[PDB]
Formats: sequence, C-alpha cells, structure tokens
Amino acid sequence: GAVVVKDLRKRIGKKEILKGISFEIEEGEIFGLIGPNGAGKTTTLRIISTLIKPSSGIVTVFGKNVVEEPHEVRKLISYLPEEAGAYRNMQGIEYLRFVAGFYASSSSEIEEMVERATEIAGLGEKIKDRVSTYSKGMVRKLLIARALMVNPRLAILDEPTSGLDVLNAREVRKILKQASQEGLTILVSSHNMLEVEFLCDRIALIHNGTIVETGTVEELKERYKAQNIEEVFEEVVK
Amino acid sequence: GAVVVKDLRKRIGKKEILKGISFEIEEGEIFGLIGPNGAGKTTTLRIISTLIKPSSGIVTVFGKNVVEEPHEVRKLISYLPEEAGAYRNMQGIEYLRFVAGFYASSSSEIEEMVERATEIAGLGEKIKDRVSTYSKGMVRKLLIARALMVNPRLAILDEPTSGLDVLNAREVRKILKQASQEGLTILVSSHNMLEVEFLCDRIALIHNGTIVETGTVEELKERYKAQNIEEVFEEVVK
Repeated sequence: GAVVVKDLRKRIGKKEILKGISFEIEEGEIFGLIGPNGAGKTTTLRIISTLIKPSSGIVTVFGKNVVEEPHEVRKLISYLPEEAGAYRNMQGIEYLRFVAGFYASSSSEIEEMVERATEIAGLGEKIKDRVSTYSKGMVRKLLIARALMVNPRLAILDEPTSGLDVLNAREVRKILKQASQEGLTILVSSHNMLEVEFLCDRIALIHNGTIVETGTVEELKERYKAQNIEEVFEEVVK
Repeated sequence: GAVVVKDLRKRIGKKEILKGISFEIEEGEIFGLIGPNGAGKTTTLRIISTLIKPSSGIVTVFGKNVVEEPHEVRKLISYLPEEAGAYRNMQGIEYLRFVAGFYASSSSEIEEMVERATEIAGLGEKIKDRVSTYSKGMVRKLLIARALMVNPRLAILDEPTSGLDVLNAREVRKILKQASQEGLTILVSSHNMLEVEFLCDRIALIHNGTIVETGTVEELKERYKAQNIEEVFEEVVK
C-alpha cells in the first residue's frame, strides 16, 4: 500500500545499480531496506523520494506514481540523507526555526513545527545551546526531529542510527518507534543486521542491487531457523 | 503469458528451497532457468509440471492456475526429468510404440506419435537397433523425442544437454530450436552458462533459490557489459 516498488532498475554510469527490484511497505509500519555497503540502498531511497528517477520500473507512494505525479508524492514525504548535519553556529531551537521557515511563513505553522521538533529531539535545556556543542547523537536527534516535524505521511531515513553509540542508537530507535505508533510510515536503510529486529516490522534484504528476501523479521527468522538477521542474510546469499 | 510464477516458495524438509521467486515465460520461446547445482531448478520445474505443489505463491500455465486447475495444465505439458533412461532391451522404435501406448490406445494416434518421435530423434536405421547399443546422446535424443511426440504446448526439460559431448549437445540444441520455431514453448533448466546463449531466448538466473536477474540473453549481456552469461551471473551474485 504505502510504497510499492515494481521491477525498479537504475543505471548509474557504467553500472546497473538496481537490478529490477520489487517490494512493498505497509502503511504505519517501519520497513527496513537492509544490506551491506554498496547494495544500492541510498539510490533506492532517493528514487522513492523523487530526487532521482528510475531507469525503468514503477514506484508508487500511497497510490501515486512518483514519476507521473511527483508533486502529490512530495506533499507526502520527508527524506533525511545519511549523516546530515546542522548549522553549528545556531542554537538548536534557532536552527529549527530557521528550517521551519523553509516550509511555511506563518508564525503559527512555524511555531507548531518547532514545538513538535523540540518534543521529538528530547534535548531538554540543551536545545538552547549552540549546535557546535552537540554530540553526534544530539545532532542526529535534532535532524530526525527536523525531518519529522513537517508531519509527513512517509519518512525516508538513510541509515538513521549509523555512527551512534549504544545509548544514542537506542534513543533514536525509540523516537522512530514512537513516531510509527502514532501512524507514521517509515522507510529506513541500514547495514546493521543485528539491530534490525529491534527497529523494523518488515524488511527487504538487498545484495548487489537485488532483493534476496523479504518478510517480517520473525517470518524470516522462522523461515531460515535463524536467531538473527545476519544469519538469514548469510544463509540466503551464499 | 505461457508460464507465470509469482512469489513461489517451497519448503523441503528443514529448508526453504525456493525463496519467493517470480518470472514469466512467453509463448513460443525457449526459456532457461539457469544456475549452479543446488539452486532449486528441478524443484521449480517439477512444481510447474504439477508433480509437486507450492508451499505458497502462484503458478499459471497458459492462464490456468496449476494448483486450482491441474487437469487443464497437464493436458498442456510434457516433463522430462534429468538423465531419464529408456528400457534397453527394446528396439528404439519398439520403446516408442510401447510408451505411445500409455497415451493412447488408437492405432492412428500411436502411429502418429511414433512417426513424430522417429523424425525428432534422427537415429536413422539405428532406431531399429536395441537401445542397449545406444550411446548416451542417442538415448537423450530418443527421450526428448518421446517427450515431444505427444505435441505438448509446453515442454519442460530438466538439463537436456547434461553429460553430452560437443556433437550430441549441438544436435539436441538443434532439435529444441526447431521445435520452438514450430510453436512449442520450452522451459529448460541448465547449469552450463556458456551454452545458454546458443539455446535460450530468455533466462532467469537462479542462485540459492532466488532469482537474481532475468531478461533476454542479449539484454543481460548489454546490461552487464558481459560477453557471456557466466560473467553476468558472477557480476550479479558477488
């Protein structure tokens, strides 16, 4: 329903990066496109977000073809690229005001966005500190807050927990899970196969630009008699 | 059209042999399901022939669901398992009469089958010799003749050229190509990736029970800048 990818191909330079992949994401869930570095996850997530176009195949977001109706699609999505940063010479709350202003000019809408963001970030009084003082995990919470504050129907997050220590990765997972429990559909990319069971409801395993399996995390574990997703992946691709 | 496989899974014992595979075969072509030993090709070909049932997914042969209408499907197909043999203590022509008798009792139908078979086999006067005197390649031509003599709409051949020397493999390829040029749809399985360009119009590359690519042989070569299918396969799965 929420996202349907059908025989998606994408050439970049000499390479067929995506090799005719298919999968579907259900409304209201956290879906993981999971695989090692170089598998094509970023390209996939970027095509779904309308930033780049397919070479062929069809992608629909909530029933809207992303190539035929991109306008309608973009009204529904928010994309956060991997390792996004924020402007360091602003307070957190100031950064959030600034960016909220891209989306709207009305004080009311800006205020609403900023207050949603502050509440998602969970930075306490530190939101009034300069971003240059923030740890990596704080920047990441600020950025995800910023992606989520526009109340998208679908959030597309490229490696949301990469680079994070144990505590911050857990807080980020918490944020995403709460957001999905409030109705948000989230497409994440990740190469951390142990942690995927504690974040995603369903996954597509991707290898060299091919989907080698899909299902709920539990289905896959039961299907391959595997206690974790890295074992599934390994079982499936050699 | 001719065969459509959709999310086909099949468990055997502890193993998910087929891992939700999809592909389609066009009427009148030779299609190759291509991959190494153990990839799941025989199981696939057997499910399509109605001999074993899916665990899940859907297979249709000329629009007939093989699970809902197996009767209608079997009227359309002929399956030849890998390394099939013939009864050695009969003349070739005698073996062909005997087997034709399984399919029909009428002299006319038996005669027609036997004459089609003799013409496909191309064994000349050797068809009157005992099968015990036949070379491997002669047995193989006799068996393929036997599969094809019933005029199926779809022939499903499991590794039709395996074990064969250069000459006999070439004659078998000739037989299949001629038969397809006369309207027959042929599904073959093979692990000989160099020879697939000289037999198949389209292929699905299969690895560990997953389809990792599909297309015409030329499309795949052009897509992966590869001069042969073994290079494509290698490029695609690691």
